[PDB]
This record gives sequence, structure tokens and C-alpha cells, in this order.
Amino acid sequence: EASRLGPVFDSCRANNRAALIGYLPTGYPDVPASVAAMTALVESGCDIIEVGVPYSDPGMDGPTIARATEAALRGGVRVRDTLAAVEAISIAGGRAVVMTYWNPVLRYGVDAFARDLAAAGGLGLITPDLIPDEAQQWLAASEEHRLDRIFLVAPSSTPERLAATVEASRGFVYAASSQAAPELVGRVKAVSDIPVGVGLGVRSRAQAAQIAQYADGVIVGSALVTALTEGLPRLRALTGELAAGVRLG
Amino acid sequence: EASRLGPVFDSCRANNRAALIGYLPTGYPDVPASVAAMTALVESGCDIIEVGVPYSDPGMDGPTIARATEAALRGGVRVRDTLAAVEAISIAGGRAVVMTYWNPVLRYGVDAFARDLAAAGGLGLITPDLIPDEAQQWLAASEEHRLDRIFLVAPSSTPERLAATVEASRGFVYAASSQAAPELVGRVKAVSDIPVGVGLGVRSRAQAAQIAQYADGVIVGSALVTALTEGLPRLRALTGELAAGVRLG
Amino acid sequence: TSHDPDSGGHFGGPSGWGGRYVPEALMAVIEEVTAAYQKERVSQDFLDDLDRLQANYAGRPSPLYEATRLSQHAGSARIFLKREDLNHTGSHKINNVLGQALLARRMGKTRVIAETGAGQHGVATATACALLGLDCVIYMGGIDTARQALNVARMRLLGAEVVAVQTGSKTLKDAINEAFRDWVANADNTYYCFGTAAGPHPFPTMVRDFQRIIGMEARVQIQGQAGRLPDAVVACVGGGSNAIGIFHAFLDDPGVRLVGFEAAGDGVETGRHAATFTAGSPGAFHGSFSYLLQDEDGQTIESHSISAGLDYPGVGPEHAWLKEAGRVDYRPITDSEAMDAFGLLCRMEGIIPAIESAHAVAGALKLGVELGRGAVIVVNLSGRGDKDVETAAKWFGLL
Amino acid sequence: TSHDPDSGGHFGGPSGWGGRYVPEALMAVIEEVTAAYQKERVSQDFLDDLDRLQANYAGRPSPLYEATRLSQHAGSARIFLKREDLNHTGSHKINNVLGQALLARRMGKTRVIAETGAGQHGVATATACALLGLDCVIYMGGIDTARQALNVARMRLLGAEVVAVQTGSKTLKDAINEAFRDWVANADNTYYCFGTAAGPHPFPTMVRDFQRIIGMEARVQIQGQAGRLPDAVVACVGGGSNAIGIFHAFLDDPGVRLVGFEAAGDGVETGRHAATFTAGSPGAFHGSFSYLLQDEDGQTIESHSISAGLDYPGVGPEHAWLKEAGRVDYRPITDSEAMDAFGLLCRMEGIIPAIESAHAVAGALKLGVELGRGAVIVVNLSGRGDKDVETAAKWFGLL
Ligand SMILES: C=C(NCc1c(COP(=O)(O)O)cnc(C)c1O)C(=O)O
Ligand SMILES: C=C(NCc1c(COP(=O)(O)O)cnc(C)c1O)C(=O)O
Ligand SMILES: [Cs+]
Ligand SMILES: [Cs+]
Ligand SMILES: [Cs+]
Ligand SMILES: [Cs+]
Ligand SMILES: [Cs+]
Repeated sequence: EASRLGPVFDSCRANNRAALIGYLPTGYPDVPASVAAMTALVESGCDIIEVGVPYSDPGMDGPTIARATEAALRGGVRVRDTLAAVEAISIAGGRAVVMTYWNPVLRYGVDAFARDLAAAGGLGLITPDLIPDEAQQWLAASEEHRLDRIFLVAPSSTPERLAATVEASRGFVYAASSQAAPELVGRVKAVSDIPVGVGLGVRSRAQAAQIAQYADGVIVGSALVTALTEGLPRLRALTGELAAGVRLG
Repeated sequence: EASRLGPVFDSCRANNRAALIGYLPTGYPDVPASVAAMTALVESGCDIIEVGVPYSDPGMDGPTIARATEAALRGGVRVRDTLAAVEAISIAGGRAVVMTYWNPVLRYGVDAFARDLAAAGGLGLITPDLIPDEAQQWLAASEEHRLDRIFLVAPSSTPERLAATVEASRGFVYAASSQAAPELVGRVKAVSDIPVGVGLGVRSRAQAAQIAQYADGVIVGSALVTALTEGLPRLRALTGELAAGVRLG
Repeated sequence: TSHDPDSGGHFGGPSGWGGRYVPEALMAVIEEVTAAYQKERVSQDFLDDLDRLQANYAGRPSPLYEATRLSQHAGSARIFLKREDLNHTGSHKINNVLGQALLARRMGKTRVIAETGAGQHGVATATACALLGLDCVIYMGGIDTARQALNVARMRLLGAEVVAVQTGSKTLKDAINEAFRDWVANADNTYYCFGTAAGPHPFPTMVRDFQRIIGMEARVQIQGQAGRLPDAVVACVGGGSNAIGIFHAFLDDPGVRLVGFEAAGDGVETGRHAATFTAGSPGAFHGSFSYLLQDEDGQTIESHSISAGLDYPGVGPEHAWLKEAGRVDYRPITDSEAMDAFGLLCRMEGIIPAIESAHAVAGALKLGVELGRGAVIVVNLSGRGDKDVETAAKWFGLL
Repeated sequence: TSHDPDSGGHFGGPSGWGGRYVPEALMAVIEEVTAAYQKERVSQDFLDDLDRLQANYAGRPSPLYEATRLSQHAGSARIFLKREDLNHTGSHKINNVLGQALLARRMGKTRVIAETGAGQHGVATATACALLGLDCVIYMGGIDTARQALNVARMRLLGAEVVAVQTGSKTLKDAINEAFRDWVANADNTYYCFGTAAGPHPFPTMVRDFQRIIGMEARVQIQGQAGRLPDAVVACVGGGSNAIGIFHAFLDDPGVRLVGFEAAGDGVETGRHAATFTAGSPGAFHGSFSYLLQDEDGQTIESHSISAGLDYPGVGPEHAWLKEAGRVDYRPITDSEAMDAFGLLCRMEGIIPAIESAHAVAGALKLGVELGRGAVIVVNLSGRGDKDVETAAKWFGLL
């Protein structure tokens, strides 16, 4: 059957644009202000929101996101606060997926977390330190609770692993990272029709537009955190510029 | 036939008393002052003067002598200054022997030092770090230049080594130290009629007289150096008191 | 092969302990190290190269010394010390490092990176890279640079760049996080010389295979000196390299008790400890599914110990498996227990152990009381205490 | 042996090297130690105890390691390092200490004293006294307490008392003077564990006999690895114990060049050196007739070296004899040369040497350039550099 995120990408493709995919960590700079920021993203034209779960040992986040997740953990952020963020985003007419390191999901219970996320209106899970090789429980929870499953590929991924990682993904494949980003997207396009989101330290309209030529979704995270730290108005302005960037004409 | 210090100990033995043997190191507090102090000892009643050769690594010397010899060396004292002091002592009517560690004698040359000591009017050599076992060159030089050879015995000396040391000595034997000084003099008397000198950190009239009751000579060093540090008139007074002590026993 | 995991690195079944809980961005280089190790572990020429450096450069075998003057504090049991303290660089770490540095050269890698807590793994890596002409970068928590400064200075004399890590607890776990970051950014040219029996496959198995020599030698030596297999073999447990190294040769000796001793810090009831098995629970951490100290949400609880080497809130997956199976017991030893033992060994036998290693000595003393007169206990004396002398001197009022 | 002195301690008959240049007050105890050594050196129980401790406690044999990365810096010669740095306590000193400390106990002595410069002899002495349960007191020059402080802390952790010596140069010569003063006063209960191949008979011969093991192992090991005897065997020379230990087994091999390297400090023409053979002359010092730095009246001239272990104006009498006979050549190595070699060994082979041993490595590099490609040169690596890491890092600007 159709993936949960299928209609958003179908719709974006029909209007000659990429989907704008926006990341914010739950609890930064505190729980209420982060919910207000995530709502703002919905109101300012984010097609998909990645609700980040702060983690004590976030090996793959750059310093902007890492400082923000640290502040969130100092403020007492909980995993259930990410489920609340998903609820508020759904209520505001948005579409939320969660991005998390795997151990918090194991600690919660994989089946339980998929169930509760689905209940809150969550559409999927982005798993930056879960590879399909270790995802058996997650694949079963994902099919049971109709949640998409977004694995990452990298420019270094072998032919064999890229194909297995694409085949295991539903919703979109995250092409994490220069011609590396278009070359990696083109390798996913050679084996499958799944939408490909591209993260590339995007911080301007110009860069989102560049990526929207070849990718189905433009992923922005660091620049949204930086904008939010300055203030909610700055976040709105930036998200606006990025929303204009993803549309091609 | 007879030793050089033999007629000194005879004259004491006929005046019903012990010999006062006085040590000063050459070059303390400087060379002229040390000679003026050694001459003053002759005038103040010392029957024998031990002229110390300052040495850079004096294993056996206590703190008072060690520090005076260190100061003598910082002031530039040379070995030839000792031979100059011996000559001044002999011209004043005194009877001088030299107390030295052995390396200064090796460096000078054993024969040449014996020759030059005798030419200065020296009567003997006290050798606190030369045992008879190493004394071949010195025994030969001692016989030829007609110098007494004063070796040391100790409370710890085995009977075999005590006999060997006494036998090797001409002039007197230095018994260096409970009831341990009289016991050591006793063990020397059991095998030889050679005079025995006793050094025991003597400071006083009473202590000198105690020692004169069993020993042929009373050796004073530390206390003479301590007196000179205060002044030359204190040396005279002290040496006068000790001269009276050796006539008591 | 018998105790090995499956090709995905799992102990105890296809979804049990170990595995590869890593990002896809690290899988190319992880597969490359796995293939390289699978090839070289059965090459006699590789094992010759390793054996030759072990003998002539590192001075193996390490001796087994019967520490007879400890006996009265150990219930009159007989403590035998396996003297990895006498290895080149001063710990067991050099065994693993020699294997991996040889492997990195076989792979054509020009740059080596490593994490370090006590600085013993950092010094060993720096040492091997100097010997083999490889560039070396070592990551170390800033709290550890301050309390193991002798080892920082050594690494630098050996030509290594030492990078002080200021994130999180500024201890071993945070150095590891930084090392993994370096590796994903520099995979083309860089080998990651992983320092303990933890991490994603192949590291738990490879580290252990290079530390097996300790238990192989000890099993022969204790039969020679005591006339029988021991009643127990014991070790301290950080991530688990020295313990698995000495344990492995005895796993199929069913009469031989195996006991691992973990750092309990101020005590397990204080929240200032690293007693992963005593107070932790299963989870995914630093590339493996194993035990870790974690809160209700799955956030890592920061470890504390007086020992920089045991100050790690996780543990290797093979130990998790051996725990679950009932083959090894894991027990807490506090800072104070460790320091009493440190001092006892200095005074009684004239051996200054590493503070890590003194946790094992403390545990053996207790085990000795439990087992009683004549019991034979082999203790891995994982390292010497030169790095800890200032800390120990302060503890004992000696400046 | 053919190389032994007469019963008085004299080498080479009438040149008269060695002997006993001490006060009569020391002779009862010197004779006592001499006789106990003659009795115990042929006692199987003593030899067995010494052997057991060398193997199981100290970790003998030390390996011999072909440092192939040094070759291009040594005229393409082949430098083999005899790794005394891997011994328990980290130098050769432990060889002599195990022998003498066992002997102290056989004599019924209840207190052991020693001098130390680098603190290696101190730490070793303290180590053996912990092992055997003897009171230990170590005399150490005040300047050495400051520049070898790691070792002062080790000594005190081992239960030894350390007395800082503030007289004269406050270096090794002055520590020796104080320890001789102690022995004089405490002779009936105290054994003096003399740390180098110098002093009155029996110390030069006895210390050499306990260090002979180095050269016996080295002679076997080089034949096994290289297929022949070396072209040269070299070592650094303080008082002479590590050098005499490695040289002795080669004395009767006429094709084996023997070279001792002595500390030249700022340079031999500067008056801040410890180049005893290069600039000294015969004289009596510290119980022996040997060479020493002395002025024209025979006052001891104070030595200087960046190395605390070679900072001694004297040298043992058996070396004086070997020099006179033309069997061994002695050559000066400056502070700078030694430090360049220190850093080289660090970067090329991953071995942080003692600054003492670095002088020997420096000389080996020069001798390699003389002897040329293929020449085999055994170097005694007498100790490791833990104690010198502060100094060396300061020298190379690594702070
Ligand atoms: C973590 C580090 N050392 C751990 C260590 C340990 C504990 O680590 P294992 O990997 O459990 O063996 C034990 N003994 C010594 C002497 C050690 O140095 C390190 O030096 O990087
Ligand atoms: C003087 C001291 N050591 C000298 C020393 C020497 C020189 O001493 P020899 O007796 O010349 O070997 C060489 N190498 C090392 C590692 C040393 O520590 C001492 O430890 O007391
Ligand atoms: Cs060995
Ligand atoms: Cs742990
Ligand atoms: Cs304390
Ligand atoms: Cs002791
Ligand atoms: Cs010297």
C-alpha cells in the first residue's frame, strides 16, 4: 500500500517543487518555546517537520544541533515531550516524523513507541544510527502501525548496501552528506522511485533551490536552530525564504 | 730505631700525664688566620698539632670540621698551604703531624709528599681513609723520610685487623669512637706498648682528664674549631683549660 | 571459532548482543576492516609478524608471579598475578594495538585514530604508529588529560596529536564519540584503532582475539606453577579487553570460576559509579547492544570512578553474553576498596599497579575470603601505576 | 674467572685498580659482606631464589630488538636494542638489587640503605625491600629529588624512607657520601645496597656478577637472531654497572668492539660534564682507585649532566682496567646529542628511553656511520624514560 508521506511528495511534484523538510529539536530553548517554533514552521510553509529527540551522545549532529540538544537536556526534556510536539504539529495541520537515535526507542519499547507515535499523528521515523541489518523489530512495528521508515544513505555506501537501504525504506530515503549530493541522489534514482530528501547544511533560498533541481525533498536543520536562537520572527522569515527556494517555476 | 713522636710521649709519661693533641684545618677562616691559630696552640700548650688538609668529600669529619673545611676550600686553600703551616709550627717550637684523606696524597705523589712533609719539619701522617692493606707506597715512604704513620682503629675492628693495624703504626694509634673508648685502648695495650691517642668530641677540662686516665694522648678537634670561630682569644683560653685537664689523671 | 559471534557480530542469536548500531556512513569502512581482519586472522605470515613483535619488541610472555605476601588478606588463598604491567608501554593495551596497527598497514591506511581514558591505549597506539610510520591522532577527555597527564606528555613525545575533548563528561565515553566523528569524516585514509572489547563488529571480536594471548599464556603458566587449573581467574572490567583476554582460554574449563570487577566509585547507591552490570540495563551504545548505565528515557548516565580506565558507563557485548549465560560473574569494587588494594600491593610485593588493576586485586582479596585457604586465584594485573603515582601519593598523604 | 680481582679487590695487579680505600671503621662490615657473597654465590638455594625472582618477578629475559627504523640514521648499520627498559621497575638496576637484597636477608641484616641519582636504583632497592620486608632508607641529592620526582613518589609508595641530601653538588656523589656515613654508624644491622659497579671490594665485582645476566642473554640472542656475534656492543657509563653487565660476556670475543659512552654535559671543554675517562685522571674515590674528575690537588670536581644517572665524576675500577688494557674504548656524548637520540628513538621505534640510555643510542648512531652498512651493533637500553618525560617535553617545547 501507499506510504504515509507519498501524498505530500505526489503533491509537491505536481506543483513543480521540492518538499521543504524542517528539523527542530524538542525542548530547545525549552519545551513550550520549541512547540511554538514547530507550529510556526507549519504556518510558514514546511511540508514536513522532523521532530528531533535530544540524545546524550549524539554522534552525528554538527555543533549547532549538538549545543541545542544539550540545552534541551539541561532543561529536563523527556521523550514523551516529543510525542506532545507531534500531537501539536498534527493539530496545527502539519505533518510530523520523528528523528531519533535508536537507544531511546529501545528504552521506550519499539512496538510501544511506534504505537504511541502513530496515535499522536506521526507519519514516520528517521533512524540515523539504525541500519536495516539491525531493524527487524522496527520493520515489524513499522508495518503494524503504518509508519514510514526513513533510513540514510551516504556517498560512501556500496552498491549492495544502497540497494538494500533503499528497499528497506518507506516514505523517503535521506541522502546525508561538491557533486556528492547529486551523484548520491542519482544512484538512488537508478534503482528505485522512492523520494529522496537531501541534507546539505542548507541556510539560504539559493541553496534550497540548487537542491530542488535533483531532489524530491530539501532538508534543513542547523539553519532553523540558528534562526530560532535569534528569535521566532527570524525563523519565520528564513522558513519563508526556503519555501520560495524549493519552488522552481 | 725509635719513632719521631716517641720522645714527646716519653716526656708526658715522665710528667705523669697525657699528651694534648690538637687539630685545626689549614685555611680556616683563611690561611694566615689558621697559621696564627696553630701557632697559638703551640704557645697555649698543645704537645702535638694535627694539621688538617681540607678535602672536598670528607667522609669521617663531623659537622663543625666539615663546614670549616668547606669554607677553607671556598677560600682557595691549597695543599701547599698545609706544608707552609707545618713549617710555621716547627719554627715556633711545635711538633706537627698532618691529617689528610688519601687522594690528595696520591695526586701530589706519595713519595714527594713524604719528602716535602719531612722537609717542612713534619713528624707524621694520620691517614683516616688508608688501611694498611693499601699502604705499600706509604710504608716505604714513611721508612725512608722518617715519618710516623698513625693509622686508625675502631670499636668494630676485628681482633685480626686490630693487631695488623697496631703493627703497621709508628708513633701512635688513633682510637676513634659507652665504655667503648677504654675497651678499645685496652685491646691495643694487650698486643702493643705503642701510645694510643683517643678522640671523643672532647669539649672540656673534665672530659680531657677522664681520657688521660687510660690513654697516652687526648685528641681535640671539633671544639678547637668551634673556639676559633668565636675568636682567637677563645681558642687560647680553651686550649689552656684542656692543657690542665691532661695533667689531672 | 566456537565462542564467536555470527557474521553480523551478534552473540547469542541473530538479534542478541553486539551487532552494528552505527550510521550507514560508517558501514563502508567497517565492512573494509571486517574483510581485512577475516583475511589476516588466518594468514600465518600475519600471525608471524604479530608474534615477532610480541616477542622482540614487547617482551612476551609476561610472567605469572605468586604474590605470597597477599595471602593473609585473601583468606589464605593464593593470588597469582599475570604481569601485563611489565609489557612495553605498561599495560595489556599494546597486544591489541600491535594487531590493529599491523592490520592498518596491511590495509594501506596512512592515518590512525584512537580514543583513550587512562592514556594507556593512547600511548600504545602512538607507540605502534611511531614504529610503523603512521600518522596518529588521539582523542582524550579533558578531565582525563588532567588526571593522566604523564600519558599525555608521552603521546606527544611519540609524535601523536592529542585532542582534548570538552563535550559531556569529558571522560572516556566522550573521547569515543569524538573518535567516531573523526572516522566518518576521514574514512578514506584513516584506521580507527579501537581500544576496548566493545564497539560495532568487528571490534569486540578482534580486540579479544588480540588479547587472547594473556589467557593462553596464563593457562599454561598456572598449570606449571600450581600443578592444576585455578579455582578462579579474575580481572577488572572497563569496556572489557583485559578481562576477555585472560578469560577466553578458560571458558571451557567448567571448574574455573570467572569473575569480572567493575568500578563502583563512591558506591553503587550514590549515583557516582561505573558499575554497568550491577546498576545498568540492556541497550544500544557505541555501536553494540550490551549493558549500559542509562536513565528512564535511555540517556547515558555519566560514569564516575577514581580510575580513568574503568570510568565508562558501558561494557562490551561478549561480557553481556557471558553474564546472561551464567559463565562469568561481575561484581562492584569501590574507589576505597581499590585504593586499599593498591597500597597493599605496593607495600607487600613492591609492585605499583594501575588503579584499574587494583580493582581486580581488591576483588581477588574478597574472593579469597569467600573460597578460603589454598584456593588458586589468577589475577590479571592489567597495568602498572606510574600514571597514577601522583593520585596515589595524594590519597596516602605522601604529597 | 680470568677477569676477577685478587682477594683484596685489585684488578690488573700493580696498576692497582679497585681495592678498598675506606676507613678501618668500615672494614668489619665490608669483610662480612665479602665473605657472605663468597658463601652464597655457590649456594644452590640462593641461586635458585635469585633465578625464580629474575623470571617470575622481574620478567627476565629482556628481549633483543632490531630497531630497523634507526638504520638509515646509523649509516645503514643494524642497531639491536637490549631492552632492559622492560624489566620490573624499568631499568637494569633491579638485577643487582635482587641479588644484594637476597644477600642482606641471608646475612640477617634488618635494614637496607642505598644512594640514588636517577631514582631507578632507589625504586629497585625499595621494591626488593617491600618484597622481603626489610626497612629501607634511600639517600638522594636534593637536585635529583626535584628533577626525578616521579621516582621519589614511587619510593615512598613502596614504603621506603627518602632522605634528601643537601651537601656539595646535591647529586649522586653527595648521596653516596651520606650513605657511607650512615653505614659507618649502623654497620651491625644495616646492609648497604650499592647501586653501581664502583666502591670498595666487593661491590665492583659483586655488582658486575649480578649484571652479567644482561650480556649472557645478549650474546645468545644476537647469535640466534643475526647468525653471528656483533661487530660492537655499546652502553652508557655512569659508575659502570649496565655497561660492565652487557660487556662481560663478550670480553673474550676478540672481534667484538666494546664502547662505553659517558656524559659530556654542555661539552668536555666547558667544565660542565661528567666525562670521567675523557677528562679525569687516576685517583682514589668512594672506596676504589679508578678514574675521576679532580683538580690539581685532588679535590673532586663536580660533574654536570642533563642525565641524573650519568652525573657522577667517578667510574668503576674494572672499566679503568679495561681502558688501560685497550679492551674497551670510552667516548663522550653531549646533552644535545643524547636528546636528539632520545627524540629519534621516540619517533622511529616508539621507545621512550631513559636520558641515560639515550647517550648510548646517540653513540651507536655515530658508530653505525663509522662501521657502515650491515654492521651489527648491540646497544644496552638500560632504562625507560617515564622519569624524564617532563624534562624531555620541556627540551622539545611540548607544553
Ligand atoms: C581506557 C583505557 N584504559 C583502560 C584500562 C583497563 C580497563 O580497560 P579494559 O578494556 O576493560 O581492559 C584496565 N587496565 C588498564 C591498565 C587500563 O589502562 C585507556 O588507557 O585508554
Ligand atoms: C644512578 C642511578 N642510575 C644510573 C643509571 C645508568 C648509569 O649507571 P650505571 O651503573 O653506569 O649503569 C644507566 N641507565 C639508567 C636507566 C640509570 O638509572 C640510580 O638510579 O640511582
Ligand atoms: Cs619477558
Ligand atoms: Cs564499565
Ligand atoms: Cs588523603
Ligand atoms: Cs619496607
Ligand atoms: Cs662518569
